[PDB]
Amino acid sequence: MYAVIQSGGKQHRVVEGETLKVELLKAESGATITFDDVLMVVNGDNIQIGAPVVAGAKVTAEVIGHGRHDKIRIIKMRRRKHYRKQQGHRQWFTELKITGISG
Amino acid sequence: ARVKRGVVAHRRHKKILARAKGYYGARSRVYRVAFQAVIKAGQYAYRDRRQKKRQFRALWIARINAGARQNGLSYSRMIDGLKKAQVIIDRRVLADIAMHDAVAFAALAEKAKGALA
Amino acid sequence: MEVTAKLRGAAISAQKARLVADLIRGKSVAHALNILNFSNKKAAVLVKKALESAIANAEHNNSLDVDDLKVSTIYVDEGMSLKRIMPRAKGRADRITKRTCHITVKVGV
Amino acid sequence: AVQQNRKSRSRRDMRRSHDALTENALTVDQATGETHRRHHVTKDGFYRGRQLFA
Amino acid sequence: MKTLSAKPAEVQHDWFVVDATGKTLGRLATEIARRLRGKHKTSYTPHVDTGDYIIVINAEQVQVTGNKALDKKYYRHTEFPGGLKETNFEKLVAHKPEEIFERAVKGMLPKGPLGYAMIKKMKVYAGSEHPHAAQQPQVLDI
RNA sequence: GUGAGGGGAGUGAAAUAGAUCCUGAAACCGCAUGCAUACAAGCAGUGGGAGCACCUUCGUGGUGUGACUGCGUACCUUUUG
RNA sequence: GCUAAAACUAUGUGCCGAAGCUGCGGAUGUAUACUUUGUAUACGUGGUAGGGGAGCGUUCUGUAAGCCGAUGAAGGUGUGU
RNA sequence: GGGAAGCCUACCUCAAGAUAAGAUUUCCCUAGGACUUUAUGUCCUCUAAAGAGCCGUUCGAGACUAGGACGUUGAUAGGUU
Repeated sequence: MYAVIQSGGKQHRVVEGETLKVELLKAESGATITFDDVLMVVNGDNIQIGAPVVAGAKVTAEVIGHGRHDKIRIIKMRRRKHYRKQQGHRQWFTELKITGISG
Repeated sequence: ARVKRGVVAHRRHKKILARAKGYYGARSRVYRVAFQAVIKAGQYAYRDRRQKKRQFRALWIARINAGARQNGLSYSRMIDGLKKAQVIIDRRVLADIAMHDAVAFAALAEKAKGALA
Repeated sequence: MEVTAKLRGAAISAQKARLVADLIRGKSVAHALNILNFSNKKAAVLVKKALESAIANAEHNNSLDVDDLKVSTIYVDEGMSLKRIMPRAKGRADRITKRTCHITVKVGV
Repeated sequence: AVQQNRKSRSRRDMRRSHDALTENALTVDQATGETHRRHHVTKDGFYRGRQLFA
Repeated sequence: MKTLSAKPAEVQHDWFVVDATGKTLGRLATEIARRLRGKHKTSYTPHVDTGDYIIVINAEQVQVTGNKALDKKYYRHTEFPGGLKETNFEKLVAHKPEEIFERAVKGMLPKGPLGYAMIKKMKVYAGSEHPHAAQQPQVLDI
């Protein structure tokens, strides 16, 4: 069984027990999160496609922690024009672990 | 107060040469050549962070087109039908389903074609 | 365990000595000695000196038998060069480099 | 006429890929039993069971 | 990294046979190129060959419209000075039918090592027989 | 070769402190191991990406390599460019 | 490669398509209020010649008859952060 | 239907690296163990075939190569008649 959820302006297809990284959330570590806006639930042959959203479906996950991705260098250079600048970047993320899917 | 440049200059050149690991010939050995190679790599990476999204969207669209034509529609008609049926699933998930589960994609195609009818 | 001999400051180019080194690398000592004995290269004499010194070291300082030895490792490095001046036509002068090399031989069983 | 660009170490070694040496033809003599160059007199003056210096 | 690429070790190539009697050359070559490259499968990946094997029979019955039988030209150049050679469609189809299909599909495939690999899966035969009965090809009406 | 040079033994806290001998960087030149490479055209990278080798907390891990593929004509100066 | 077009003229229904616009996360300048603030909202953040602001490292003097150091300083070479 | 010193053949030479690597005639090799990574798998012992090359005497073949002839079951080169 798998479901389609939306978090942080993107969508993910998840199964129970899966760990995934999404955009940074405000939930404290150890808390539980409920998605009540499931777009799709599939149970082998039982298929539910929500018009915008499946009525009654719920996906429960638990927050593992917060972190930062690996460093990325940004380089800008205009040749023969005496211009150059650079900066670094690391993006924040939150880790989740799916614990329950109910259609 | 006379100042010698050796230690700091050596450290800077060594950091550049370390970022140049793996390149061919003088591009990983000679400071003048290696310095130019690192800046160009940075520029290429900056541009390709934008190119990547376009490439992957094209791939998703191609896989969705293959699935739709297996189910009797074209990509444009399937997208129109889903939009009229209010389904808001995006192309990345649609391509994943097309590649890994044919029955669910057939159900989505049936929904879109019913909306078109 | 390997037994080593080094000949340092041999009066020949490393590029020239490396041909003989590659010729004898990996063979048994008797076969290599035959090759060096019947070669006509100048570097053959120096390489033979180094190899015989290595065999003597293995016999006398480690108590090994020569019937099972082989040339396990051999390589040539660059030595210190001598600098000279050669006069050309019309008053111009060129710089001459006289090269030397180091030879390392290791034998083992 | 001279080069416009210095040649890479890779191409230099590729040119030298034909410079390897080769082995002579050596053979054990009958009458005395040491190694000698084939078709040559041994270093002690023997060839095909004849002596050159008595 | 949720979007996956097809693995070459798991790709499965099926065999098909196509009769070219009465077909238009270009409108057949487009479909052949599609199926050689693998655009019709949901596992399509730009850097992997996922296509099918296509056998083409009755190659000399292919057709062109208008006056192209007399007028369409085929050129090649030997690299000697003045060495440009020229022929037309009627002579070429009576002489070497396979070359016409090879040129038409080569033009529509990608130009690289993967394209060279993909063109090797097209077999073109003049008559009505092919020697690949051991591969059990299926009839494809395209 | 009564040579040069080395291998043992010995001195020394240390001899890769052994005589142009404290430390011993880079250009440049070897040897060994792992992977890739002899049907394919270009500033040599970059975004993807299969396979292989070793390590492993056995992974949605680490290290090395990069078949195939989208894009891509060095740097400085001087110039309307 | 294309001929009741994959050409031209007219009309329509969809779709692709940019670093434009929207979504989510983060940084920063100015202004208006919280009547200390570092919290909100609003408007901005392509740049040569130039102008303005804020910083990192290096050698030496005081603080220093202090603090670290043969249970290993500076320097060299890797790894992680 | 006819129709030119022009085009394709026809004449001479090269040509399967034509990676699509083509065809025909004839010849050669048929042994035992151990192990795990059960695989055209890895290490032992035993076997070196048909042939090719090194070497030699040489050429009306030749820069070096390559190519041709011969090596005592012999006229390949020199000498001798």
